[PDB]
Amino acid sequence: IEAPDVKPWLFLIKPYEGESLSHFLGRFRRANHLSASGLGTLAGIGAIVARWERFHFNPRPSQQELEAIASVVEVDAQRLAQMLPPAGVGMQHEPIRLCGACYAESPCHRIEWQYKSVWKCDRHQLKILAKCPNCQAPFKMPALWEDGCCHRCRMPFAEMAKLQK
Amino acid sequence: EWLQAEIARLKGKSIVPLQQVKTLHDWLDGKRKARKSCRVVGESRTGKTVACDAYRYRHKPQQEAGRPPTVPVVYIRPHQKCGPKDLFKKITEYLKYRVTKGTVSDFRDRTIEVLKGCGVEMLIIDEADRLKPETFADVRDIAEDLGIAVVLVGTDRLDAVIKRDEQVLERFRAHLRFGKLSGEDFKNTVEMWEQMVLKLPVSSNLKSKEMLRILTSATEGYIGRLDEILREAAIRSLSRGLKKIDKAVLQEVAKEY
Amino acid sequence: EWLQAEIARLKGKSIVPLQQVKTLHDWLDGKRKARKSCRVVGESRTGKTVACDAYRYRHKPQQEAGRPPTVPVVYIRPHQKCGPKDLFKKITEYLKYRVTKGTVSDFRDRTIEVLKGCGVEMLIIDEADRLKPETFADVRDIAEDLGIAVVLVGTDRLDAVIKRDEQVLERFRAHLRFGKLSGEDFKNTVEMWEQMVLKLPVSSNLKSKEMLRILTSATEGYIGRLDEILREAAIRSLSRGLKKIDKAVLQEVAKEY
Amino acid sequence: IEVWDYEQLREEYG
DNA sequence: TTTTTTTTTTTTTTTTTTTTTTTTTTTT
DNA sequence: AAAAAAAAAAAAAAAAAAAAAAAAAAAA
Ligand SMILES: Nc1ncnc2c1ncn2[C@@H]1O[C@H](COP(=O)(O)OP(=O)(O)OP(=O)(O)O)[C@@H](O)[C@H]1O
Ligand SMILES: Nc1ncnc2c1ncn2[C@@H]1O[C@H](COP(=O)(O)OP(=O)(O)OP(=O)(O)O)[C@@H](O)[C@H]1O
Ligand SMILES: [Mg+2]
Ligand SMILES: [Mg+2]
Repeated sequence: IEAPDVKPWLFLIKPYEGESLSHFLGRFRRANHLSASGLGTLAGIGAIVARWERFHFNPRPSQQELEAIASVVEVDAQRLAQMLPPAGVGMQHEPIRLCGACYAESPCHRIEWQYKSVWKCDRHQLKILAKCPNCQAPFKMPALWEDGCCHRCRMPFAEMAKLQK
Repeated sequence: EWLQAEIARLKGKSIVPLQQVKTLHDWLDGKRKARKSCRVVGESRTGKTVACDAYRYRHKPQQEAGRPPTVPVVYIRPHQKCGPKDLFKKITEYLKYRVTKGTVSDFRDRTIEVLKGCGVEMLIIDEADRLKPETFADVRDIAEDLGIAVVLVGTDRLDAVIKRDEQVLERFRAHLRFGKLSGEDFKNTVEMWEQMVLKLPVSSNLKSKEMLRILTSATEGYIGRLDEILREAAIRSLSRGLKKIDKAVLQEVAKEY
Repeated sequence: EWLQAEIARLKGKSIVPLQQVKTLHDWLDGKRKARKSCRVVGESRTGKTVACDAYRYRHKPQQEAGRPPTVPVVYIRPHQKCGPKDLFKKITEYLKYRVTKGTVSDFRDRTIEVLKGCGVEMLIIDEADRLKPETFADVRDIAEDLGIAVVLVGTDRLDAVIKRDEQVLERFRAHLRFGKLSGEDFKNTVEMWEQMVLKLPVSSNLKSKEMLRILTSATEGYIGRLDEILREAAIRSLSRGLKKIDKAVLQEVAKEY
Repeated sequence: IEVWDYEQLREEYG
């Protein structure tokens, strides 16, 4: 029989302050090698989670998919709740904005950048990117980011911060 | 009822230290630190599987509240005609990791992620010859990619399978063999079994020449047969209200084998 | 603890510029500039994988401030029964870009884009006989489409696979073979290994006639065995507090092989 | 002659 | 009276491959 | 007040083949 005094488990990650949901779930899927359907399956909440990765949130199933999923990612309902805009505010969609100046501190994405009113970073004092400055492509969901490398134009991403502001 | 308590005991299982077992434990340890793969061979009733259990238990897995465990030794047993998917699945389950549907390459990527991080030093594969010939590609891959010693355990047929492929023969060339009981060793065993396993109030005094003749012919040196036979003899004997094992009841049991 | 520090070292790996290795590196270079495909053959313990790896590392990927890395040499190893999708996926990962989800034609189109632009001159495929017979269509395709030399590395079986298809045999007709150690070459190796790998305080002095007999019988010319054997002998020897490898401990190890 | 550690090459990798 | 040695079908498997049915999520 | 175009998970279906297995046959 299998080994004694253990329980079922998976690999856990820690959120960063301000971290967005789509981003967080992506890290999780990568750390544990699985599909969104897979997450939804371990979870028992259906296929619904895949559009979360591209920011579509009709609901806040706070006591349903969201109270439930804490048990898989080991993060509580409230910390998780904080990974989405408060009811009624924010709600930007198509361009994905980024301040690479913060990447020197931590690769991440900060969800505040996707509230409709934003165009500047106050913490680093500057114009937020809404498009890549070199190849002039829009960016892919935070959810699908790899190693802090640009496919369109490889650089350190962080290396880009001297320019544009 | 006193008698029922005793019958339930005899019906069960236990581990008795023996020389064969000690030898293996020290040999494997050498191999574990040296990180070298090897195989263990011997006849099917020598008690190879049990020595391997006794070993596993001497190294308690450790666990903290949050991060993943440290599991120095992993022991698995394959199913007949084991494929590449079946091997990864069993490795992943033995560590109580949650996983479901995916393709072979996906179980492979996952197997290397759970084997890493989690301290694993040795993998032991029982019934080793149930592996399909292609799976050895995955067994070698792990052994060479990760600092993990792989031990193959089996009967003489295992070597007949291995010699069919030079790539495998060479990684697993070193070996240890289990043997049978004989002479003074069979006699001392019998005596240990009486004091350490049977324990009847009446004292049997088995080592007697006329009794070892019965057992020797009946068991032919296999520890497997020796155990079954003396246990069937104490249980039958007690059910009949006797306080010891005599010559005739032992012969009555041995005759059925 | 001084002893622990040393055991950990001995348990590790290193690359020694042997005579066999020097030749391959020059041969491949010829092939690289000439842009021609070829194959390398030899027995499984001759150290083919290591000679080929050592080569890869002598040509570090280069990087400018703007464009993608230039990567002259790509080294990959397939899984067993490798399919057409599996080959592209590994080439794409090797070059640090990952595309996920699509069909076979999509992996192919993407493989040609990363192989282009990024300078690639040579592709090395280890254990080439893990390839499924149809995948060679994709290996030839790349070799003919892009000015990339493809090298197939493997055992005698590789040629049994290749000779079953004229289309492949002809692109990959040229070959180099690895051999075994012998005569003066086996002796010179032994001596190098003592000074370059073991490094005990007290010279064990193995090239001595009496000791080489033990090693020759034990190793039969495979560099693989020679390395395992001398390392297992220094580790066992130190664990017992000895300052050198002697005759009896070497025989104690060799007996197990 | 130069001899290399096996993991070193990885530590110095491009 | 056994020992290779050759040919051959029946099956079993694991991709993969294209495809419809459905359910959705938002915008004036 | 309400409808429309779609990205994706899911679903039989074929689908070709690698390998183990089942006979057939020739001599000393
Ligand atoms: N150290 C031991 N203590 C007690 N019983 C033992 C010991 N070793 C072997 N046995 C006996 O052998 C049996 C276990 O099977 P055993 O190891 O003899 O065969 P095995 O090698 O597992 O068979 P196979 O290799 O074919 O799976 C038990 O019933 C037990 O009575
Ligand atoms: N230059 C070298 N220095 C030290 N050891 C070497 C060298 N070349 C080969 N080896 C030995 O060979 C082993 C590495 O595998 P090897 O070089 O045999 O690859 P390979 O021959 O391609 O194996 P296979 O063909 O079975 O896949 C190491 O354990 C090492 O001891
Ligand atoms: Mg067993
Ligand atoms: Mg190799």
